Amino acid sequence: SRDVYLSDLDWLNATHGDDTKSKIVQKNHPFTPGNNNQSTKISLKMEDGSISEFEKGLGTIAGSPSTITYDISGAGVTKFFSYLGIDRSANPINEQYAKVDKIEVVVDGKVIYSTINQFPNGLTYETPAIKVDLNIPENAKRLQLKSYAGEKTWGDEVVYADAKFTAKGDF
Ligand SMILES: CC(=O)N[C@H]1[C@@H](O[C@H]2[C@@H](O)[C@@H](CO)O[C@@H](O)[C@@H]2O[C@@H]2O[C@@H](C)[C@@H](O)[C@@H](O)[C@@H]2O)O[C@H](CO)[C@H](O)[C@@H]1O
Ligand SMILES: [Ca+2]
Repeated sequence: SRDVYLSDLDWLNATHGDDTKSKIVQKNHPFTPGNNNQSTKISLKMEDGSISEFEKGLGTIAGSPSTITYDISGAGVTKFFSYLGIDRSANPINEQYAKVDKIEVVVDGKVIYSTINQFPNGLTYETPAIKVDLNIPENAKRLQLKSYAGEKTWGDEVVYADAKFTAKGDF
């Protein structure tokens, strides 16, 4: 097997909760600064509270939900890894900002991982990153990363940091 960053693959579709649809989901930047063509790296508050920067990942704005879909048919994907969280670049100006109800990993229509199980009240700017290290079912065809904004999308700068598949085959 080998590891491949999701950001080094093309998605089938990528939808976000930002009002400006000309902005696009980002590879290897958080959503807002990346659409601004800044060099700002993805960064998250880690389990111990420290901030880590990442070279690789995906940057989106949560939506109802916002969905990134990959066609992983015949690829032999056996594992998915990512940190999940709200990028540090987000601005927690008040309690309505940077509040994400849940993030799911869905494979062929089945939720195989959800933050709701450990974080029933969702993610906030100061929730520590969540380490997702996940077996992927044999013969799977579609994988979707879904981030749910809840009441508003403000500040919902969701990053899939270090997001990568492990795969026995080719995409
Ligand atoms: C300053 C800040 O953190 N902005 C993020 C936030 O943006 C939206 C809110 O601030 C909202 C409050 O009513 O106003 C919206 O105008 C604003 O949208 C942002 O700014 C406008 C001018 C456009 O450029 C929009 O594309 C842009 O999103 O929440 C969004 C997600 O909805 C982003 O995280 C912003 O970084
Ligand atoms: Ca929200």
